Amino acid sequence: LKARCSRKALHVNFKDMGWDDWIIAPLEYEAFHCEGLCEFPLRSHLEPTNHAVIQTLMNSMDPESTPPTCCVPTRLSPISILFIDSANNVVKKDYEDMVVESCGCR
Amino acid sequence: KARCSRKALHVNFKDMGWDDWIIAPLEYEAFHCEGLCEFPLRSHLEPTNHAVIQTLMNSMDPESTPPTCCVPTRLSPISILFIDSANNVVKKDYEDMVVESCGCR
Amino acid sequence: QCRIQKCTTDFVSLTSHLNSAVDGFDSEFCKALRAYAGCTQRTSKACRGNLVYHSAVLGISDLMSQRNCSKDGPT
Amino acid sequence: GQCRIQKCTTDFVSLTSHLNSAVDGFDSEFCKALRAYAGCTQRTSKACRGNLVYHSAVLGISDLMSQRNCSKDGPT
Ligand SMILES: *[C@@H]1O[C@H](CO)[C@@H](O)[C@H](O)[C@H]1NC(C)=O
Ligand SMILES: [Cl-]
Ligand SMILES: [Cl-]
Ligand SMILES: [Cl-]
Repeated sequence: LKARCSRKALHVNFKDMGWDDWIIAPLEYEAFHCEGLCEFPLRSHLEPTNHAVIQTLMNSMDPESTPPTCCVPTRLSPISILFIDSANNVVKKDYEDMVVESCGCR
Repeated sequence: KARCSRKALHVNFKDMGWDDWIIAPLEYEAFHCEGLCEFPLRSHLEPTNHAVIQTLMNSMDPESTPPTCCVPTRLSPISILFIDSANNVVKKDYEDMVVESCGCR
Repeated sequence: QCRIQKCTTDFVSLTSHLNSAVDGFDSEFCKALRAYAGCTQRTSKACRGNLVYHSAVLGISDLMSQRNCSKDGPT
Repeated sequence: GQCRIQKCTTDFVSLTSHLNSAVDGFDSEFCKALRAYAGCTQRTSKACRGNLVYHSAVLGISDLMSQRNCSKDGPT
């Protein structure tokens, strides 16, 4: 079935990726992902740009003139990663835009 | 099977009947984004860290997550001259009306 | 004030359960669309110049034409 | 001197963008480009430590080489 634009689970396991040779912690985190239909009308929480408002309108009126807008992360949050840096030192650093906080149509 | 690109999208306010309140412009080029976001993402698609990881995971196992999506990453305004509620002629920048760049998010 | 988002929220709430593959999609959709049209008309003056409003008005009108929803009818 | 993964990726994308599986030598040309991409990324490993673009390139390359059955050693 074709769900509407929603935030869905996405588990990232750094150990499974072999990245524990440089990442110390965390070795896994919840990243989420966005997925689903962007249909007219965009609900307010999909927080469209003016462009997405117009494109969604045009795709509704003529799906051949433009494709629909796309369900993508509209707010993301960082996670703090403890890792071994290029100088072989322990570094704690915020990695921005790692966790989807909200999805929307763009 | 085209890769993420900025494509033409012409908006005609007169065709939409908005020329009863919009004075100018009555048309403009909005563009739109469309196309595959495939591993590896070229630098100009400007992925977030999240998009980098998602594209990687979808490359390794398309069942684990869908690909990232081609969407506007930079937009620009257009100035619209129109009449507002109080019959005032207003000139206003409408933000985020024109796709300047597309990328994978 | 422009209250288009109230109209949209109502329309989305009312149609959120609709699945195009289920047997009564168009009849519930049209009633919903008619109410959405009425709601958007009641905030029209306050919303002039608001792209979300103008897009809603046109999108609704187009859908009601596409789906052959009568102008008047139950809501 | 610094992290230069973007050059590696640009080269790989430039070299393979036209490739289409409907033509004969898709997989061989793709594997050649993949090996070159793997080599380019390997040579900037230290400078790129902690750059997710780099680490995902390394892993995605290794995974693609497995998926497309590209020998790790071979022409580029
Ligand atoms: C790689 O080898 C596997 C196992 O024989 C095969 O199923 C797959 O189709 C091959 N793919 C390519 C691109 O050669
Ligand atoms: Cl931590
Ligand atoms: Cl009615
Ligand atoms: Cl090979």
